[PDB]
Amino acid sequence: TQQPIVTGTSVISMKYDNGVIIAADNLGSYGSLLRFNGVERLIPVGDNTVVGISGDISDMQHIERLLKDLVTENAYDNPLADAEEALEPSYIFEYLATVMYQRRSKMNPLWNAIIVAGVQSNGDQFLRYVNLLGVTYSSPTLATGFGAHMANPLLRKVVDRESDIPKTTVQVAEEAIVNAMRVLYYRDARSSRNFSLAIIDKNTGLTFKKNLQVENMKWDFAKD
Amino acid sequence: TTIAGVVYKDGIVLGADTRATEGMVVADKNCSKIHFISPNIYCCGAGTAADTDMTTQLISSNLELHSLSTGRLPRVVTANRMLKQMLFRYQGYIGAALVLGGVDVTGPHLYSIYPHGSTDKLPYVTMGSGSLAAMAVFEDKFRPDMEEEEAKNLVSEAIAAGIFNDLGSGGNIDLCVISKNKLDFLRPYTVPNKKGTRLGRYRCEKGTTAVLTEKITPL
Amino acid sequence: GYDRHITIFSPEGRLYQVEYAFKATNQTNINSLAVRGKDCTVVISQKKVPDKLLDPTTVSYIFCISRTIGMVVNGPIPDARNAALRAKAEAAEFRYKYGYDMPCDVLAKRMANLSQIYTQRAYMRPLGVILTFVSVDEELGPSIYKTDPAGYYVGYKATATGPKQQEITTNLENHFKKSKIDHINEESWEKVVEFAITHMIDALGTEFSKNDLEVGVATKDKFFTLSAENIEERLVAIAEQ
Amino acid sequence: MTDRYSFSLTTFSPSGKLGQIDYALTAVKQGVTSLGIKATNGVVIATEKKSSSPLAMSETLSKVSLLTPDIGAVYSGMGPDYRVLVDKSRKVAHTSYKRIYGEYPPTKLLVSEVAKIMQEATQSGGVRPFGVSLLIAGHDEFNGFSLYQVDPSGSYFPWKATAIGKGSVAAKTFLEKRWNDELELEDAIHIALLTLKESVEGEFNGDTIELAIIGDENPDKGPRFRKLTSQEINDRLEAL
Amino acid sequence: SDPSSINGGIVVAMTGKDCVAIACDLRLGSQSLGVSNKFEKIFHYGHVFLGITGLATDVTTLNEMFRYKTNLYKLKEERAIEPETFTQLVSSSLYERRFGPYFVGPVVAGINSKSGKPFIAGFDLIGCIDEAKDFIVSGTASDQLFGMCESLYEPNLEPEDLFETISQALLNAADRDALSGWGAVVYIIKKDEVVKRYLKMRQD
Amino acid sequence: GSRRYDSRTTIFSPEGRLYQVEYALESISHAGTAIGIMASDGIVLAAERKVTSTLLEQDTSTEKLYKLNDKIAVAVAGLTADAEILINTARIHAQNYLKTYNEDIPVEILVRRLSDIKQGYTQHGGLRPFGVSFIYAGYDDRYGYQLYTSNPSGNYTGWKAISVGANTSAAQTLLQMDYKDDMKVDDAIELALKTLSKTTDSSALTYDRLEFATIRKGANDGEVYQKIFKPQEIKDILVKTGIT
Amino acid sequence: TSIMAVTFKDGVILGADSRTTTGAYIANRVTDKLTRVHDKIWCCRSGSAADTQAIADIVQYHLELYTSQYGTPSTETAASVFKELCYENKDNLTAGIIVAGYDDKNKGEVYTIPLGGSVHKLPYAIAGSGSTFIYGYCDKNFRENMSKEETVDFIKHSLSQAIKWDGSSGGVIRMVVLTAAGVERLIFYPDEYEQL
Amino acid sequence: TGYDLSNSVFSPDGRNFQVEYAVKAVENGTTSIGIKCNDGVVFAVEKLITSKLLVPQKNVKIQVVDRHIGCVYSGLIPDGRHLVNRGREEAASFKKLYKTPIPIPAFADRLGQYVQAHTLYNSVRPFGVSTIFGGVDKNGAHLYMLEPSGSYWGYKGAATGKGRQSAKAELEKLVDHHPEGLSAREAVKQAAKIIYLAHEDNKEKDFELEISWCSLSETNGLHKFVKGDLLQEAIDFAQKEIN
Ligand SMILES: *C[C@@](C)(O)[C@](*)(O)[C@H](Cc1ccccc1)NC(=O)[C@H](Cc1ccc(OC)cc1)NC(=O)[C@H](C)NC(=O)CN1CCOCC1
Ligand SMILES: *C[C@@](C)(O)[C@](*)(O)[C@H](Cc1ccccc1)NC(=O)[C@H](Cc1ccc(OC)cc1)NC(=O)[C@H](C)NC(=O)CN1CCOCC1
Ligand SMILES: [Cl-]
Ligand SMILES: [Mg+2]
Ligand SMILES: [Mg+2]
Ligand SMILES: [Mg+2]
Ligand SMILES: [Mg+2]
Ligand SMILES: [Mg+2]
Repeated sequence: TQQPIVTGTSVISMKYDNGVIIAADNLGSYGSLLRFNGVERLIPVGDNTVVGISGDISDMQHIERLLKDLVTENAYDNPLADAEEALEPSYIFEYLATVMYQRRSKMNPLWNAIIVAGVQSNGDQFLRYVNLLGVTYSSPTLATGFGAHMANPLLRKVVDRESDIPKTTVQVAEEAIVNAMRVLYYRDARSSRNFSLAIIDKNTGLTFKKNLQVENMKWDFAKD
Repeated sequence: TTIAGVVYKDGIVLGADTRATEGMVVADKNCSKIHFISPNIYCCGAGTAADTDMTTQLISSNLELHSLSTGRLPRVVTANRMLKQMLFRYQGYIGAALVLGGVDVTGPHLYSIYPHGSTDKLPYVTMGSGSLAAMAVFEDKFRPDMEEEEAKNLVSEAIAAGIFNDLGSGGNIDLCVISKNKLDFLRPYTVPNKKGTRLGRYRCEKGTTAVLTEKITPL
Repeated sequence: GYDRHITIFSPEGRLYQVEYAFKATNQTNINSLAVRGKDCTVVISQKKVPDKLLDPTTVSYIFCISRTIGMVVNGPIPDARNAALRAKAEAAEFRYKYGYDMPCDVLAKRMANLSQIYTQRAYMRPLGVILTFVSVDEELGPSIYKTDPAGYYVGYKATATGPKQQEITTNLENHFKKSKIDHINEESWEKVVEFAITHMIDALGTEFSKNDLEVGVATKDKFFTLSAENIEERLVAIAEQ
Repeated sequence: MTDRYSFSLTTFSPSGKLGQIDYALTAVKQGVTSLGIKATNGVVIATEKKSSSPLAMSETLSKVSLLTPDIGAVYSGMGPDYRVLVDKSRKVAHTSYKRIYGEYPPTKLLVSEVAKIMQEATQSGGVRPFGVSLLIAGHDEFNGFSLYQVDPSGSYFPWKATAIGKGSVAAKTFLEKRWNDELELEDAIHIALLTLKESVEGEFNGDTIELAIIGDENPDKGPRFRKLTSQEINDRLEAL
Repeated sequence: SDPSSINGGIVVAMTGKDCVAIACDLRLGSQSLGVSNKFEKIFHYGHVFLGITGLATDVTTLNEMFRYKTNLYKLKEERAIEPETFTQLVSSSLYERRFGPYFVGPVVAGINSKSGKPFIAGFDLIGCIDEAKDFIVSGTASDQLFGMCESLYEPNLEPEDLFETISQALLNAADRDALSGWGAVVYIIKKDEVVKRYLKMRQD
Repeated sequence: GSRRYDSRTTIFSPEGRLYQVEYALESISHAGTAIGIMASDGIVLAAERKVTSTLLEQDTSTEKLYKLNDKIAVAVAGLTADAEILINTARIHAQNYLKTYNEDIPVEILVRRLSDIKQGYTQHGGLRPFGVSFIYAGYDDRYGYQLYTSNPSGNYTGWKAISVGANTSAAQTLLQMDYKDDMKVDDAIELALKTLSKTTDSSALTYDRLEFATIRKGANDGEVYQKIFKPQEIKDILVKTGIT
Repeated sequence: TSIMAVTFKDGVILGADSRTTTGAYIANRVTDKLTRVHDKIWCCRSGSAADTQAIADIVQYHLELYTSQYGTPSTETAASVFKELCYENKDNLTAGIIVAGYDDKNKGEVYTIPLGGSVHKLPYAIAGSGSTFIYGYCDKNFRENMSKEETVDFIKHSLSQAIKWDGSSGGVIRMVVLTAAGVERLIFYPDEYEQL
Repeated sequence: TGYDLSNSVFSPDGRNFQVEYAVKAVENGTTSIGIKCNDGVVFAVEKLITSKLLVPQKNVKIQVVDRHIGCVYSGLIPDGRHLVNRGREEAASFKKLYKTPIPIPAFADRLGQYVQAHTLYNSVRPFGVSTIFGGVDKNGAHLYMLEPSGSYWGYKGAATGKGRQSAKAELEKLVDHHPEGLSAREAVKQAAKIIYLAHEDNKEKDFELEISWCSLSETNGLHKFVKGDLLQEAIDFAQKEIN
């Protein structure tokens, strides 16, 4: 048993026709103090997976090292480490899910909520959630903490069920994610303007976008 | 308890009161609080009295063995480390609050050690219930590089401040002067309170108490 | 005759495995020498790089144990490195526990006590090395202390180790018989190194280039080894007088 | 690494001999001569500083060791084995005695503790016996002055005077003639220097001899153990 | 609940001229219920006397423990333990249970057989030594004993003068404590004779 | 591996004997003779020191007779160091029993304990046995005066009179000849010394070569007293009995 | 406590106040909170005095042993050892440590390790109770690649304010300058900094 | 005699014969080499084709440690794998504590101390491999070779196994004819040649060439296997030089 000290807020994500998008702001809060403004919370693993992490930042850094170490270990005695025997999103997730549930069961949890987003060998979209309790679930849209309450309602209007995924393009999906990030900045007291976004597509591969900002902000109704 | 120490020109002067208490009762009026660590290092002790006695004795014993193996006099830094590291390990539960003072090959050194394992290295220190009363005297009158008899007087004056103004402290004043050329263990240095004189004799005369039976055995 | 295979007494009161570990000491065919100045302690050793494929910078039997302590080994490199790593660990632990830099003689005694254990316990073999420790101790001044596979140790005014140790020892013995002092009466370490090299040349009867020697120097608050070019400067000065 | 030597390396032979103890005693025989003499008002112990090289500083190698303030020790045989016994003897005098009773052990009990350690090397798994014999001299309040010998077996005996190692047979005979129950400490030091001269080949002076006493207190007490200086020995060698 | 006042009882010791005295009450209870009026609290190991107040199971356990230790001491040392040495043994033994202590208040008393010097000492439950010349007190009526001893006591008393002083100290202190009394014992100890006297006191 | 160097101290021979026990008994046969004699009013323990020089400090010396508690003593034959290990174990068992039951340990129970320890070294552990044989002289309020012996095998037996160490064959014949059941302590003292005087490998039996002790109830108010004889007292009893 | 480390053109400077408190009582008014773990790797200590001393002593040991085997450690390596101790023992420790060091390759570097045991590499860092009061000031006044005299002034002004408002901070302002030139210790007394 | 029956026993010479017997297992194995170049290292090995049934390119012998160190060995292949497994544990614990990837000299002593430990007790066997290894760290390129005794040194070129004398002679020519240094792509070609020339000592059975390399310019200081066109280019160069 601990308590989280330096924390990260919402990680949001969705599926689209060819792949998945994931996003998270660059803030490390220290309670109400907006302490660290340059924290990356999307951590890529290979060229087919991005792990988005919210919650305790020291435990995030620990998980970051576990994944870095996992890549090293998979390369060992593996001539197909950059091909058929590369790490898959489903492998990376299952590992983390095992760790998270083991740690909760020893009463010493990793104080995080994690979304693993990626594309599999056969082109299938992978998107799954896991948290400090070992609870796992998948859905066309996934969001942690605050984003579950505000981002999901907006993102579900684009993809409400499984049959909407082939109808959704990467442009429509990216707009929705960036729109949701704006809404979270208006309304989450522990969020920031600056964020990172990652697209993992089955054709164009991993695109990682840094130093994005929330823009087109409506404040004019305040003056009245 | 009021314990204190100063660094003076030639070395170290340590000081202590002599009151041991249980509850609000005084168990011992002339109790020794300045402990031997090595021939060139002594330690004043405040806090839980047993913890104070056993902690100094264990580190004194281990330094004796250390000093026999190396063949040279021990240092204050090693006494400081051994006490520090032990008190830290026990997370405050060993309630020893020490003033450690001695004279090395590297010169005179004075430390204060806290129950949780923190140490401050300083030219003057005070500890125990009477540390504020004693520190007031040092803030008033201390200066660096004092002569011996001046430093003795300042420490004595600081312990006295504790004796009179703090109810936890009392009895006599013990000093320990440590320099390169000598060690002067002054017990007592001062007797600031005379023992109260009794005006009557309340002792009973023989055969006053009522006995049931008696037995005598020789040795 | 299993009293020759493990560390138990023979009928003569001898430990043959200890004696055979002493013979492993010379397997490298390298001679070392150590001397003391006023402010310094100097240790020199032969350097032999037989293979052209070897990186000569990595061929060394001198070790920086702590900042103040240096150690030269006579014996095979695996046992030398075993001893080096332990002495480094021991010197670090000492400073942490006791708050001052481990003295040279205290490390020597510690390594000697470990060596003794291998002579009494059967499952451990002795290391086939002689360890010469050097420093400028802050209490005892310039210091040389040596350890062997028996677990013996002693302080030295000067010393020598290797196949031709007796020749070097007598050369040094004769110099100190003249001067009637326990050290090299010299201000600079540069001249003490020059003395060390000069008296090894005389004793062994061989000339040296910059790549044939390996030098270590202890001063107050640091021990360091000389580079090839630092030795070359030393060899030039010897030749010029 | 498994320490698989969980079995005794010292065993009884058909004749009833413990080979490794006898062989350890042979190692003690080869070692340099040391001796001890007990006076009425003190005890003396002495040995030769056999220097391995003239370049070696023999002052650094102490054959005579302080165990407690009132107890000293000297040996014949293997020096590294002696060194680790002195280390353990000093430690056991604190752990199993001083930290319990608040005073140093009496001579006989410290001797008994050292004997125990030596016995264990004679029976435990995977160890040879210690290759030394010790001579422990000491004083304590209730027993007075005393001198003990301790052998590789763990066996110990109290002595009025004795010698061990190289020339011990000749040295014991010399002491038998000179010893009486009315010796003063100075008379015992005089006899010790005479006895030790017989076994020494080369130089015989304060730099090649190591000699200590258990005597009066040198200023809670002062220590009764005192190691004589190089000068103090030489003074007595002129009245020899 | 408080282990030091379940069973109740007291011990006091004093020095005199070439003599010491130690005394104790006889009560053992379960708080209000008086159970035994024959529970002595003073024991001896050779010529060294040990009084113990506090939780009665620990009083008994420590007595048995110090008998054990002093017996082995005598076998090995070939002499009886002295008060100064025994005091250190008590302190060591109590402190080795520092974080799970015996709930006791021990008191040493005796005459050093070699020097002839009278000796007393007291300890807290974790072994800190009160090393006073005048007097040592312990138990549920310790405050009461401190007051009695401080006003009655004076140095260098002859054995039978000292008897009256320690006895009156014990009796009057016990009568102001609910958990003490029910009888009392007084030992007068000299260099080679010991007089043990049982006192007549009020049985409430 | 290590198997190569293992003596295998806890095995049977083809004949069904324990090698190391047999060889330890051979070791003990060379040790100085010790004799125990039980009378109706006490027990005598006598034992012969060995090698001895004029320079051995006798009055502070103890190689043969040791005290286990106030009621029980032992005479040793064999390795003195080995004996002292066992003696300190026995001294503890006696005090454990006293602490547990608040009564002094019965003699047989102590003896069985030590004898069980010795047995263990013959059956497991791979260590050499203890090269020691004890004569136990003791008293308790069940069986009164008792003599026992134990040896490296861990076997123990009870005796009216017994010897261990050197020349036991000769010593046991001489005891068997002159011992009687109604005998007293003063007579048993005389028998013990006479037996040693004949079986000794020395030229003559003198005070400086002997350790001697008695366990008498012969005390005021029927209580057991152990008397370890001083050098001067052994010299007196040698003159009294007419050996010197 | 008020502590800070600031990178500049020639290297890095550490700064600290000197107050140590036991409730309202100032137990040590001349405290040295800048401690040396290697020749040119130092740290600032805030939190439990016992915890930060125990940690700093262990780090000093680890880096001494690193040096014996692998030569001079990087500032990053020192920070990692501090992190490892602080993170793995987070439940038993109260330590907020700033690590600052000078390499020749990397120049000046500052790593901060807050309560969680996370690591953050930054151009400058502030920490301790008194740091809350100077976030505004430090953010507005910090520039990269300042000179030595500018960085000494930036730290002196900043800690002067932290001391002024925080009762837990006070006494002298100590500083430690880390450059290629070596190690310089600076001190600034109340009479100097209070009038700023 | 009997001094050679147990490991960790000194003979009267001062030798540990069991270690010297392990060397015989190393001398029995296939040829493996290492070449230090300008900004890195190259490793190559002879893989004997016992049968046509062996799948080409599948039974890989060279092993990676961390991401920047390459290891190759001659002798008992399982003993080599055991040592690399330990190497990986050592490199992992170093990086865990100190953050930076393990330096090559640091890594060399980790293997060295572990191999040396297996000459200290009779309850373990010495390693039956000589191991050639190295890579690129902060201080540049390093090549090492580690023997059954625990002995290791740094090398310009290194070779072990049945063809070691043939290889050593070729390595000595390169050192003399290129004092300014050898490039990484040159070293790959030369490595191929030296394995082909050293194959004359194992000439009965035909073989398969395997090469790997770390270079600051050519691989970003990471260990990679030489594959495809670059491998075929090295084989063609080697085949031309023997003819
Ligand atoms: C000012 C004073 C008197 O407190 C000074 O610090 C004394 C120092 C001292 C040092 C060596 C010998 C004698 C005295 N300390 C004491 O007299 C302590 C005060 C104290 C009582 C209780 C606690 O509890 C945390 C701390 C300090 N007195 C004692 O230790 C007495 C002898 N023993 C007890 O009070 C019994 N308690 C039981 C609970 O655990 C602590 C010990
Ligand atoms: C702002 C200030 C002065 O508090 C700063 O953070 C200090 C940093 C410092 C001080 C000295 C050397 C090195 C660094 N910290 C202190 O002065 C701390 C304050 C503190 C205490 C306790 C905790 O958390 C448990 C956090 C901060 N002072 C101390 O540690 C002093 C010496 N000791 C105590 O206050 C005793 N307490 C008793 C209760 O248990 C905890 C320790
Ligand atoms: Cl040691
Ligand atoms: Mg005291
Ligand atoms: Mg061995
Ligand atoms: Mg009442
Ligand atoms: Mg009533
Ligand atoms: Mg302020």
